[PDB]
Amino acid sequence: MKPMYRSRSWRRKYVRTPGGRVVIHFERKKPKIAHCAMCGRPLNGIPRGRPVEMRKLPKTKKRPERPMPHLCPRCMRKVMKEQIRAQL
Amino acid sequence: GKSLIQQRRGKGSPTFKSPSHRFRGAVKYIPLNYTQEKTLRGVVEEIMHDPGRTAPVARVKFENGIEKLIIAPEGLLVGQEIYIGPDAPIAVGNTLPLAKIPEGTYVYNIEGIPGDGGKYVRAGGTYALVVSREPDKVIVQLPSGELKAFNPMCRATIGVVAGGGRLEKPLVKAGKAYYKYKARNKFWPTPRGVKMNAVNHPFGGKEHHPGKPTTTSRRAPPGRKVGHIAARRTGRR
Amino acid sequence: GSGTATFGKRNSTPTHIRCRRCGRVSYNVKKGYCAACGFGRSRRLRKYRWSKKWKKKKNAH
Amino acid sequence: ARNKPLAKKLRLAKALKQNRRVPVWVIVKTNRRVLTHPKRRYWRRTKLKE
RNA sequence: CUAAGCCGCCCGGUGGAUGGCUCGGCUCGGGGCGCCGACGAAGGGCGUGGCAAGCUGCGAUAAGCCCCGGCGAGGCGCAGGCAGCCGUCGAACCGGGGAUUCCCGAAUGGGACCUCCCGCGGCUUAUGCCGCACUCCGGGGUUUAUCCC
RNA sequence: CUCGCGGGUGAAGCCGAAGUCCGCUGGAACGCGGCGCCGGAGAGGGUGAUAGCCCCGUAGGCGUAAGCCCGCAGGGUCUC
RNA sequence: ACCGAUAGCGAACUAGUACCGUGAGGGAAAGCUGAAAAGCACCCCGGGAGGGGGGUGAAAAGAGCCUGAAACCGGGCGGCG
RNA sequence: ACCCGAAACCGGUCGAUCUAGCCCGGGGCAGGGUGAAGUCCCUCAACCGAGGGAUGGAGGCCCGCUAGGGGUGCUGAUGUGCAGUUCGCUCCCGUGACCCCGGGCUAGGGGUGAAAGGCCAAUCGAGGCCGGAGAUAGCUGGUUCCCGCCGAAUCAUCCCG
RNA sequence: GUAAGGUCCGGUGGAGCCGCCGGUAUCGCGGAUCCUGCCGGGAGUAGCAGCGUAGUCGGGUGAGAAUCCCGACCGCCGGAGGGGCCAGGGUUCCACGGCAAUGGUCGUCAGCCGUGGGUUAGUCGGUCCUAACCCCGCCCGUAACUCGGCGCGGGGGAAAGGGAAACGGGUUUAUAUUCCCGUACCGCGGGGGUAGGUGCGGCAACGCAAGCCCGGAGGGUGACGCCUCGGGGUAGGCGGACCGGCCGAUGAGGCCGGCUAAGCGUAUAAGCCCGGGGAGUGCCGUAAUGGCGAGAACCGGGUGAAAGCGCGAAUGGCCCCCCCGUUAGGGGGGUUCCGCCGAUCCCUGGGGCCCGUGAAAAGCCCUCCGGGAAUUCCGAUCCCCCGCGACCGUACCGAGAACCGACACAGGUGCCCCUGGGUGAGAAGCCUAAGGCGUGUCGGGGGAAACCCGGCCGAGGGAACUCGGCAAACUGGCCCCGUAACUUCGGGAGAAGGGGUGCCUGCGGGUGCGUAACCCGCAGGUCGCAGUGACUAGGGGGGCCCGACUGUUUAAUAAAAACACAGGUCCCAGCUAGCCCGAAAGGGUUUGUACUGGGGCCGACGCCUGCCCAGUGCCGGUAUGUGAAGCCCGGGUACAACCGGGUGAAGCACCGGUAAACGGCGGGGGUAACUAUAACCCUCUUAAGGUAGCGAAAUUCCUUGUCGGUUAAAUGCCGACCUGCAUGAAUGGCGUAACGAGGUCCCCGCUGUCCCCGGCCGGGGCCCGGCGAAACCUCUGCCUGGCGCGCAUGCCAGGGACC
RNA sequence: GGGGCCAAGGGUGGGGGUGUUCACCCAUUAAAGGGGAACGUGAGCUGGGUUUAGACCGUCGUGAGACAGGUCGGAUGCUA
RNA sequence: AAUAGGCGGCCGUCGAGGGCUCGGGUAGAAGACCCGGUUGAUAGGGCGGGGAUGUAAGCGGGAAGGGUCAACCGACCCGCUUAGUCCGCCGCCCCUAAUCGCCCGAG
Ligand SMILES: [Zn+2]
Ligand SMILES: [Zn+2]
Repeated sequence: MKPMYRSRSWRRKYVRTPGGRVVIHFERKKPKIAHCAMCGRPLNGIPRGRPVEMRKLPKTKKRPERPMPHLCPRCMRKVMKEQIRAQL
Repeated sequence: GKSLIQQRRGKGSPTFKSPSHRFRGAVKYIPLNYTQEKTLRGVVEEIMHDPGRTAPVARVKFENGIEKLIIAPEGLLVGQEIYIGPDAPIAVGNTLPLAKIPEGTYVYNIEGIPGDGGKYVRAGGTYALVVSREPDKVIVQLPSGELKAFNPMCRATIGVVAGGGRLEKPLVKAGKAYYKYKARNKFWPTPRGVKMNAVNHPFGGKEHHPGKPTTTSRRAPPGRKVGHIAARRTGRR
Repeated sequence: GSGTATFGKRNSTPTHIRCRRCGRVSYNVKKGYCAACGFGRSRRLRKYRWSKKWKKKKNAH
Repeated sequence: ARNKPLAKKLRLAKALKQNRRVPVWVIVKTNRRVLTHPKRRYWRRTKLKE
């Protein structure tokens, strides 16, 4: 294989073609799941994908429909409560 | 003759240069104009391990929006609030001018002159003791045991540097020493002048003994100051 | 070692390549200057009176 | 070798075009005086300047 | 009428000395002539001939293009060939004046692990043309940025 | 200084005398023997041998655009 | 009153060329047919390269080309063996 | 200064594709064994305790012709070699102070050195290229035609002689 | 002509040359291990072996065939000699036409010669980002610069890091992810609709098409170490059924084919959440660690990978059959299931380790702030359609012939990435399938020797060989019993030592739904000399020296007792410090701050580390003497030079500390004669006289010291004594488990090391056909006794000798 | 047994420590002789000692270092 | 053996004798040497003798056991079987090849 494909950042898969040939398919690894900005636990409603896969989706299919989608529900509720109590 | 390791170090070659790109950054105080006459409150975001510091570092975000790196004192807690200024309370992790620090207190990261950013008591596990306070100077006992006078406006942090007791455990392995010294690019392993050649060291020779007394004068030229330099005495007392 | 087996490791990047100014294959590619005319290190040509190559170029020696 | 810059490729092209024998009509015109030129090359024995 | 072998002469081979030749060197009193370049130099790279590889000459108008003058019938470089073409409306050649003159190169709008690439402002319908390096001098304007002309 | 005029110089370049007579040798006469000529030209070279007279040239003369120099004439400035 | 192709400049010639070294840099060898190509038409042999006849030229000077020395090699002759 | 020969000294430049060190970014090491910390379980007793059974995978750990790296002995083959340091058998490391690759930096009285005066392009007790330079020597070698006439010396004094 | 030489005759040659006088000069060669060119003997000899020993038969082509081509047979590699592809090479790639030269022989062949060709991209890579680092401008230094440099501004820097988008089939002699066909995707721009501007479902986690344009901020992703384990999946492999084909005996059985890309749609696992619920004389769970009123069991749900499934897609590919077959062609069939294993290839979670913390930026997604346009209007991240997408690389080898090493070099670069079946723990060895090759390229002959290299065997003895058991030999895998001194308690240890091992018949057990797969036992029968039968595959033990260990070193005669190491201890330094580079400017340590930076020595660990500061060093003081210039005072000079004196820093003189600073640690007489001989003892003597230990030592000259053990025999080895020529405590002393291709002695076993050598095999040697050198060479080449520059093939006298 | 004469045809061996020649010792034996041949014999072998380059100990030297003082390792080319 | 010998026989003043070629070793690195060559047992082949291993393939039977206690499988054992295989040793038999041909040679 090429030296560029000898790197382990590529995923190698052996695939049999309909014509009976054996070929190697190379793919790039997916990014890891998003994490909360305050506690670091995994988030929900945000699909994992490379930039092309992310741009293949509409806006509402990438983040949950609730305030502060960058925080997990516990942190979001906590921040809302602190803001409300600070206002009074 | 040939050069010594100390002579070759002064030329700044990559064999002797510090790898100051894998470190977290310099640890200096915020500029003195913010601290003078005003007290700033910050929150500790994270505590990390600086590759070469011998002490953990911490990130502090201040209310004015400035993010800074500080030397974490022992017992510093993530998410806690700290204060810097003349009106700061006397607690671990708070920075105050030396005039407002009561006698008998443990301090670290003391500015040599007001506003330099901190120069003294920065290694892990070290602290200094405030001895006396005067309108013109403040006396502190340093880790080396010397009593030093500082300007009353010099800033210091209350507490003890985290990471003490590091020398309690032996290094055991040459591999452990290799990793420890490679982390900061210190010359390791080290050779011996007696086993060097005569062309290389003042002590070099076929017989592995120093041909002259090992106490060298303070007035010796470069390339000669080896062994015990300007030693007041030698041996075990 | 140090001989025939050593000479087998000459398959890396060449030290010198062609120079755009003087046309000779003397351009230090890694450092970025010409070892013959000084291109990339000086605006003026690299001429030394102990050297006879520039005279040889025009048969003036 | 697989990846080549255009300028180096053009220089190699010039060398390849240079490497050829003297025309028979040139030999006839010169009356067996001009038989060869100093730019003849064998790819495995005499290497290029670049 | 001795097999190998040895010395001398003759013939032949191998080799390239000697001799003769010389469009090349070397050295000189005297005489002549002595700077080129941002109106882009010198040095290079690459192309260019019907058959063309090297040298030489030229630059996409590419062993060449135009104009006044000299010569007067051949000419198409070194370079003895094939086929053709140019010339009496004066060629080839020669003195003078013009046109073209790719890329790199002080290289100069910005970059070079490859003499190859990537831009911004005006005009231009578009093709396309011009301007844009740095350190200064004499001036103008304003945004007073040492920014624009 | 030249709206003007005259001259000198100044490229390629042009002119520039006299045997190619008889016999011999020779593949081929520039050679040999005989008879002639020019010459301010018998320096040198080429030409199928070694040539003053075969050719180029040489001794001596001529011409030349641009440019340069000098002068005439006229118009100005300055100095004592 | 210089040299005459191992000389004279390194280069009389496709010479600062071919070629050597990563690089500064280093750097050769190589001139001559004949007046005129008139550069051998045709025949025999050979797979060819070439060989033998026959032609051109005053002379092969035959392109592997002016003269062709010495060393060396093959044959013939004289002497020894 | 009749001709050739030194080791060496000095100036300016060229080299880290070999090799030494360090930095940035990468690739790799079949299979098996042993069994540290840690976490426990069961039985008989209970004032003490004793015995048995598991799990766990650490190590500059072990065996290893995996790959890769190294080079102890035969003082083996070869030794005008396959090779200006190679081949075979035997042997050693083989998860680590490990091996290798691309991009960089350190240049000569200087670099680099787990220190052998080792390594710095087949060159190292001071690299290479050109220049000073045709350097110098009381030391070694060489010095080209013929005839004719005469024809020595290696002994005294002085010289770092 | 004494001669250096001159001149004639015969032949070749085809164009210049000479006598004499007078000048001039790169003016005369056998040597310089001289220089350049050419040519001899060695020689038709060596080499064309060793690490992979490969060819034979029939046919074809051609003038010519061991060497070129086809078929069969026989072989080699097969975790690489196979497949892919960098750097480097640059046409070596393809076809046709050829053999003057090249190819270790030949050649009709070729990586060779000639003539014509060949590299096609919006998707692959460069191009973009930044890392270590580099350059330019200002500035500063330098006599100056093309030289050195901090700080500011700008730029560059990866063809294996980050990074938009394509995958099947077909086509050419040579290109294809690039050409053709089919089906897609990405970026920009445009046209028509729609969602939204002005919309909903869930308690919630969340599900949703969920407004457009400009600017800014925040979050996420990009984005990361090492060790180790569980879960899910896919390539690949195995067994069985069935349909075609081949082989086999048209028996049994074996073998071959039975295939499915991107893209689009589709969802669960772990992990993390969200509602309900309210436990402990505790429940729950994992391979393991573990979780719970800071909310567990338990019942529901949300989000969330690799994959699978459907379309793509059977008109394609594969296999088989038939008709036409003079060339050229045309059609018909099938391509289906079950079970098991399972990756080093993907996804996903735990756990553990760091005095070690294992990149940045471009880009992309989301959210939030301000600003702008929009109502017979604005308008998408949703659907349909249309247009555009630049420049450069693309052939080939990729190496026991296409790279570097002068080569078709057994080296190095690149083994850089990948691997069917059996045996087996195994990517081991051996055999074999696919793929490749017979080009790690000179062939033929032979009891055709001697001898050499590589290999096998050897009666009796068993190290008698030798400096030395060098080399060789013994043992060997697995299972079960068993295992010493010593010890740092971890080890030593696979110590040592003992028994078993094949095949067949039949049962039992573990996990498992399984009579699938793997593994572990039992009983009986039986064969051989031998059952890990080939292959693979430790010999072992006891003393001593040195070094603690793993590791490093003289590339090319030394791998070690040398270096390094963790540990011990000493010295300097509070920062504008200490140490260091430089001509300076500036700089390294330093994005550092005494648990730190720099400088010596010893060198794990255990017990210890005694005396001496007179000397040489270093440090502190310096009352006092000396002590340069400068300054002051007097003399001198119409002014100076010059002379005398005073002041006089550092440094020396002087005084004190300092030995884990350099070093040192002596020497004579007599005794206590309950013999003789020892220190208790008294006299010079220095700074003090060597303490604990160890000692004929890697240190001992005499020396093979003396005594004891080892042998029949001991210049050895071990133990002891002390007369230590010339041991000794951090240039460390003594001891020491484990470790070692280090030196050394012994024991069992073993053997061709030896007594004492003898057989056999393969390759050379030898002969025949080819290519075809080099080292070296004054000419030559028999001896005895002699002379001689003192050891003669060559001289003298003899002797002998065909080539 | 001791001493001597003629006589050189033949024999004159195997082992332990040590690099050893030599010397010493052991068991046999008729005896276990001394020497020359470039201290015969490395284009025949081996490489233990000696005598380079690495390293340790002792002594000497201020030091670099040295020791006919010990000690471990340290290359043997060939086509007649 | 340089005094380079003696004797018997055959040949010459076309020709005695010999070499290459042929089948094989009492021999051998090339040369050389020795036996045989139709005046024949030299080698091959056929047959027989002697020897070396150790009882072939095939068939029939048995076999610890299994199996629907049937068919059938089964390591191994017994009989045909001093077997089978092989012989770089010997004897007999002209069936095959030892043929054809070329060359030197004193006068
Ligand atoms: Zn959160
Ligand atoms: Zn240049």
